[PDB]
Amino acid sequence: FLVLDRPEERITGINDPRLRNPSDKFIYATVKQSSVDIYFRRQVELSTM
Amino acid sequence: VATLEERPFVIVEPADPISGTCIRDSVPCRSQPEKRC
Repeated sequence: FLVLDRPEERITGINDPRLRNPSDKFIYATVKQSSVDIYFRRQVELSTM
Repeated sequence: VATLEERPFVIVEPADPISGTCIRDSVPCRSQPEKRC
């Protein structure tokens, strides 16, 4: 009872496959017009999620 | 080149009307005619 406790719910890095697929069970968000918005728009691959 | 649709390998969806063009990282796919990405 005092050892086994592991939901294993840990998003590991950007490269996690959960982020890549735009599943509706989770919603991702950021801050408008910030630097991260520029970072994603500039990338020629990340405009899929 | 002739092609078909299978979800994990090739995905065909209609283009965005506001953009009026195929989205990036995609190719036009004429049917056999409405352009789809």
